[PDB]
Amino acid sequence: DVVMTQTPLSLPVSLGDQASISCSSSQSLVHSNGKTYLHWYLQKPGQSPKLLIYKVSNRFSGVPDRFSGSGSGTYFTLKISRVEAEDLGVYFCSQSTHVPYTFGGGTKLEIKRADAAPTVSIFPPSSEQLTSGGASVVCFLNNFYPKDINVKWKIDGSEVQNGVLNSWTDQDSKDSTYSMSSTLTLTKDEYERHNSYTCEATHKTSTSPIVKSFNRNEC
Amino acid sequence: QVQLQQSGAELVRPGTSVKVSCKASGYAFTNYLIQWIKQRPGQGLEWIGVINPGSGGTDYNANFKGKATLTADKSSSIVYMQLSSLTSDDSAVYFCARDFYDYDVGFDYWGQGTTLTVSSAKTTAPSVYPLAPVCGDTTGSSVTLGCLVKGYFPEPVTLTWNSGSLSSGVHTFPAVLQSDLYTLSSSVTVTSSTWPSQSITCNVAHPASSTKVDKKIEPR
Amino acid sequence: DNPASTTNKDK
Repeated sequence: DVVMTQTPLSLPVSLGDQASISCSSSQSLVHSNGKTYLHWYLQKPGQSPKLLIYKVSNRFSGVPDRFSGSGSGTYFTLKISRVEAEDLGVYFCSQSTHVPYTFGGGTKLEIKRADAAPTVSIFPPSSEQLTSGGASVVCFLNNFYPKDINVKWKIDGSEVQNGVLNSWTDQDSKDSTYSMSSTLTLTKDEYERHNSYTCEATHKTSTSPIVKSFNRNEC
Repeated sequence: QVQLQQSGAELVRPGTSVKVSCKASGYAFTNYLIQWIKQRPGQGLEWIGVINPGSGGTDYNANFKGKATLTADKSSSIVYMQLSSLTSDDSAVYFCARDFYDYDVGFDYWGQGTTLTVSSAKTTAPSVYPLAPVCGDTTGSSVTLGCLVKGYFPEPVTLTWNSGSLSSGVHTFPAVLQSDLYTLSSSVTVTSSTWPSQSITCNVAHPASSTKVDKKIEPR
Repeated sequence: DNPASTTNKDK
C-alpha cells in the first residue's frame, strides 16, 4: 500500500535549535511521470491538519523559510531551522503517488523550555450546584512546565482518593506551558460534614507541596 | 476566503447511517477534487475516498468500499459522505479536503472535521455552573476563575468567554469522562481588578441537545 | 495515457 514510516515518534526540541523529522516509504514514491509526490502536513493540537511542503521540497503559501523539505525516492526528511513555539504539533508525511493515499504515523514536536511552577486556584462549590444534591470542589493547576505534576487532595487534613477527576492540557502554543484541572465531586452532605479542603501538587520547582486550601465556613 | 465547511457533530445509534456534508465556498468547486479522511482521535489519519464534483466520479479505499458513499450536489456546492452500517469503530473525526484537479500539489485547505460519536446512549444536556474566586483575593498580581460543564453526553460542547472577546487568558481543559457522562472544565485569568469591575460570562453550547447557557461569574 | 476523473491530469 506504500507503508509509510516516521521517526521519531516524539521529538523533544528547544526554542531556537534545529529539528529534523524523517519519513521513509516501502515503495518508490516517484510516479512514472517523473514527480515524487510526498507532502508534509502540520496538525496543531485541536486544529485540523494544514499543508506545509507540497511536492517534496516546495513550500505552501505563507510558510516560513525555516521549514524545508528534502529527499529522494524513498527517503525524505523535513527540517525546522530554529524552532519556535508555534511549531507545536504532530507532523504528518503522506504520499499521493499511489492509491490508497497513505499517511505517516506522525511525529510529536515537543518544545523544551526552562521550568515553570503552577498557579493553583481552589474553587468552592457554587451555589447553583449545592442546591442540587451534590457539591464539587474544583481546582485549576495552571501554566506549569514540565508536565509531570502530582495532585493529592486532602479533605480536613486527610488524603481523599475518590471521585477525583483530572484533566490535562496540551503544551501551549504561545508560551509552551502545560496545565491541569483536578475536580473533586462530593455529595452535598459529605461536602458539608467537613470544613477543610486542600489541593496539593508535587513537582521540581519546589520541594514542598504547592498547597492551596480553603474552609466550608465560606461566609 | 477559500472555505470548506462541515456538517457539525452527530450522535448515532449503531446500525444506523449518516450523511456528513462538506460545503465549499470561495473557490471554483469543480476545479478541485474533494477527498475524505478519517481520524481516530489520538492517532494517524487514513484515506476514505475521492469524489470529483463536476463529473460525479468516486473512488474509495478498499477498507471503505461499500461503507462510504460519496455524492455531490452541483446545484449548491455540497459534497456528501453517507456512512452505511455504523458500529463503535466509526466513532472518529472525519475531515474533507480539497485536491486541485489539473495538478496534485497537496491537500490544499481542509474543513473543520465532523466528530461522529456512534453510541447506544441517550443525549443528556450539560448543567453549567459558574466557578467563582474565593474570598481572600482580588489582588497579588492577576485574577483566576472558571466554568464547570458537568454531567453531559455526547462530546461536543463549546465553551466561550465573553462570547469570544475574552480570548487571551483561557484554558479550556480536555473534557474527561466519569460514568458514561462527561465533565468539561475551563479557566480564565483576568487582571486583579477587571472582572469585579467590568464583566465576564461563560457561554456554553451543547449543539447535540440544542442546549445553550449563559452564566456569569459572580463574586460570592 | 488518459484514464479517470478521480485522478489529477498531471498523473
